[PDB]
Order: sequence, then C-alpha cells, then structure tokens
Amino acid sequence: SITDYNYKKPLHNDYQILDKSKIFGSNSGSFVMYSMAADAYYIYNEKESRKRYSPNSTYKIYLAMFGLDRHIINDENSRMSWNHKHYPFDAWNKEQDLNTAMQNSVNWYFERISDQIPKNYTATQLKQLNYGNKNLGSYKSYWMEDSLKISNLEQVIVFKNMMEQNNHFSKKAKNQLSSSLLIKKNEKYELYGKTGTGIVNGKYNNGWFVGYVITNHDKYYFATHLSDGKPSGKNAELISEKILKEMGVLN
Amino acid sequence: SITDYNYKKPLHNDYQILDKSKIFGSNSGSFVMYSMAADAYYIYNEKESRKRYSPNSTYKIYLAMFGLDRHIINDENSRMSWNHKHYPFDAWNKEQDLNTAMQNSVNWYFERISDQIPKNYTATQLKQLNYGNKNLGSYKSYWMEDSLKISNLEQVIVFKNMMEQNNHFSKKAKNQLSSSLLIKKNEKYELYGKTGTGIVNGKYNNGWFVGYVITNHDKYYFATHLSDGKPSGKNAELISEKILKEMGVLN
Ligand SMILES: *[C@@H](O)[C@@H](NC(=O)/C(=N\OC)c1csc(N)n1)[C@@H]1N=C(C(=O)O)[C@H](C[N+]2(C)CCCC2)CS1
Ligand SMILES: *[C@@H](O)[C@@H](NC(=O)/C(=N\OC)c1csc(N)n1)[C@@H]1N=C(C(=O)O)[C@H](C[N+]2(C)CCCC2)CS1
Repeated sequence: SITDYNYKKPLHNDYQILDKSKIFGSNSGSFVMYSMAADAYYIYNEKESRKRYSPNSTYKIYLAMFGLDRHIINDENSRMSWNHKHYPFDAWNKEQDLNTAMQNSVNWYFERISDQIPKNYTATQLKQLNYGNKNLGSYKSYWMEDSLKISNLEQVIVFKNMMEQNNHFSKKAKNQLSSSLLIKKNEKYELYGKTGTGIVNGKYNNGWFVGYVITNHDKYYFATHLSDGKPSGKNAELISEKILKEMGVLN
Repeated sequence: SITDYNYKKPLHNDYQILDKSKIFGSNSGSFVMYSMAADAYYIYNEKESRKRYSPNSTYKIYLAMFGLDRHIINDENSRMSWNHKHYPFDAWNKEQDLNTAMQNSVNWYFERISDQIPKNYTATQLKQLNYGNKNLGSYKSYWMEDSLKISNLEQVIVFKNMMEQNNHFSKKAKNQLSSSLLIKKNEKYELYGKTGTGIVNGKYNNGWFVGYVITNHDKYYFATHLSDGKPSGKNAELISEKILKEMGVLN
C-alpha cells in the first residue's frame, strides 16, 4: 500500500530526459514516449511519470479488449442499445458501437461490458499485463478515481507490451481496438489515442492522453498525464501533439 | 457489343450538372458524386461519365471483397509471401497484407486472389453488382485494359450499392475493405479511395480515383475518370480532392 502509489521498477532500456515545461505551460504533469525502432524511452518529469493515478477513461482501452476477448462484442457487431436514460453528454444518448463509444468516451458502453466480466479474469489480465497496482477493490467502477491506479510510464509500457507482444489476445481484437482509437491519418502518420478526464468538486484533477503513432519509418507509444493546472483529457491531447510535432514525430 | 461501351440507363434520382472544367485544366474526363443524405447525384461531363473504360486497379476493390467473401484472406491474416520476382515498383517486392497491397496497388497480390476465384462466382457477383459490361473475356487480367469496362457514373452506383445495401457481403468484410481504403482522416472527414492508372506506349491513357468520404453530417461516394491530357490515377486523386474541397465536402 505504501509503495502502491509508485512505479519503482528501474528501466532496462536506454532513455533520455526531456524538458517540455514550456509546452506544459501553467499545467503540471509528465510525458513519456517509447520508440519501437530505438527500443528507447523519452521522459519529461520522471518523478511525476512514476506516480500512479486512476486511469479514468484510458481504461476503456482494456475494457474494450476484454469485451472482444470474451466475445461480448465482435467485428461483425459491437452495437449496444441506449437504455433511454439521459446522460450529461448528448453523444451518449443514442445507439453506440465500439468506434462511437470509444470516440465519445461513452462510459455506459464500457460499464455494460465491465458487468459481464468475471473478477478472476480481470485480475488475471491485470497480473499478466502488469497494469499498475492491479487493485480492483470493490470491483465497481474501480477504474474511475477509485482503487485501480497506474503511472504515466506504465501506461506506455503496458499498452506497447499488450499490443506488440504475442499475448493470448488475437490480432483481429488488436486491429478492431486499433480502429476504434484512430484519430488522425495523413501521408506522414497515423495517430491513435484515448483521453481521460477526472472531475472532483467541479475541478479537473486528472488528465490523460494515451496512444501511439505509426509513421513510415518508426512506431511510437506515448502518454501524457496532467496532475495540476487544467488537467483535462483534451488539454492532455493538445500537449501530447505539440510535443510530438516539436519532436518531429508528426512530419 | 454496340451498347457495351455506354451506360444508357436513365437516372431515377435527382441530379445536378457541375462545371469543374477549370479544375480539370488541360486534362479531360468526368467527375461523379452521390450524397447519401440527398439521395442525389452531382455530375460534371455526363457524356464522358457514361462512357465505359477498363477499371484498372479500381477493380482491386472488388477482388479484395471477393477474397474476403471466400475466406482467401481474413481479418486474422491477409498476408501473402513474395515470390522473389522483381517488380517495377519496390513496394511490390516484399510481403503484403491487404492494407499494404491496396495502399501500394500491388497487382500480384490481387492477381493471386483472382486465380483462386471460380468464374461463375465472379460472373454471379458482377451480375448482382451490375458491374459495367460484366464482360470477363478470357478471364485473365480481364480488369486490365481488356474486356471488363465500367463507366465513371457506374463506379459510384455500383460501389455505393455494394457497401450500403444488405447484400450477402458481411459487415466485417466491408469494414476490413474500408480499412484498406482509408487515405486521410481528421476532425472533419474520413477520406477513402483507390487510384487506377493505365499506360500504353509510355503514355497515360486511363486514370481513376474511386472512393467515398464520411463527414459528421453526411456520407459521399465519388469517382473521377481521366481520359486525355495527363490521365494518371494520382492526377485523378488530386482533381477529386480539389473538387471535393471546393464543394465543401472536405471542411
Ligand atoms: C473518462 O475519463 C470519462 N470521465 C469521467 O467519467 C469523469 N469526469 O468526466 C467529467 C470522471 C470519472 S471519475 C471522476 N472523478 N470524474 C469520460 N471521458 C472524458 C474524456 O476526457 O474522454 C470526458 C471529457 N470530454 C470527452 C468532454 C468533452 C471533451 C473531453 C468526460 S467522460
Ligand atoms: C492499377 O491501375 C495498376 N496499373 C497498372 O498495372 C498499369 N499501368 O501502371 C503503370 C496498367 C494496367 S493495364 C495498362 N495498360 N496499364 C497499378 N496502380 C496504379 C495506381 O494508380 O494505383 C499505378 C500508378 N501510380 C501509382 C504511379 C503513377 C500514377 C499512380 C500503377 S500499378
């Protein structure tokens, strides 16, 4: 418990320390990036990057994966009916498929998936995935400012590993997941990712943007965590991109 | 044969006649576009648009569809080994999957698919799809400046129908095909398409760009054919986009 807020495991890869404090501006947090080609990490604010926070809606990545893996949703049909309950966001108040669910961060879609998953499966997956503190707690919205916590550095390690390694997870699962995460594509690059936002007492307190970039030459996994300032998922995306552009990943 | 060079069937939809001769410049051809929402067509140079030409590499769209439909390739694996024969283009001289095959217009990939398809299946599909003159001839590269011919107007009608109508083609087939055709994506739109280029006596003679656009509000099917000037698939793409941008489809 006293070491379950911190990822202490030393890196067995080359790594560089960046200074993107100018881009982060009045916001506080960290940025991590992995380069498939260099098998190397690029970290800004490694202290913050090793502190564990709740994953918020970035966990939807893994919930989506579990749902595909247990045939809750599939490639032929991932649709779910709206229950006719009003939600704060209009995009939630309609039928969803994985793509629309993921793109609009429709909580109830993944909640409905979460309810059909046994706890021992979830716990087995987190173990094998090395997902943060691996702490399910009461097993009720555990990924939402609750027991489960992961570090910015681990977000990149766990995601890259799950996607790139020969897991029990199928290639078509990974591709379907990957489809649901595609944000931008042009001649130069494909950008994939997922935002996370936390709100406490009407104040943003926890902002994620986790994803990856495919170029012609390389492939990159990355994540931005915001802890103070204006720590929203959107602000995490904006910062991620201007860092990726200024580092010449998006050109 | 005397009516097999022309699509004469009258339109049972609204349609408008455009003037994009300025964009076409010193190139000659036509542009067709369909709007799901308006159930209406937008044609420039309807004469040219009704004349049938060989589909070149736009036929790869349908070959890809057939290969998925006959489990020649799958969502799990669509890879094919290179035979270690040199090809004029370097991107051809390696392993391919559907995406790389389609993106680089790797002829041999789809030829290898074509060879495993019965003729009566092909002929059945063209019948049900209303693909052009439906003429297979000797059934050997019939889609390459040979017997099979389709009009710019039909490219849009046949593609839209195959994709949008509940035929025997599965949703996952269509999505996998759709994935292989994605070119550009941003906040505003997803652009999908396939180029075609013909070369005779070292001169471009036949240029295609067939595809569709998904926006927030609408969905559009489109095609550009170039018959004279500099009629290359790439030039057909450039013209398609300038027309789509200037019509405010890519905004
Ligand atoms: C995942 O982060 C989701 N977030 C929430 O449900 C929470 N607050 O959102 C207001 C939350 C969970 S526990 C807690 N204390 N707060 C959804 N995802 C995001 C996201 O960043 O993708 C949302 C924010 N967006 C989508 C709203 C408009 C732009 C960003 C909120 S819902
Ligand atoms: C499909 O159009 C393919 N084209 C060809 O094989 C032919 N010529 O290519 C030079 C061809 C077939 S019959 C005939 N008389 N000529 C491939 N697709 C394209 C394409 O546009 O996707 C290629 C052309 N590009 C990529 C290079 C220059 C313009 C675009 C050629 S191979």
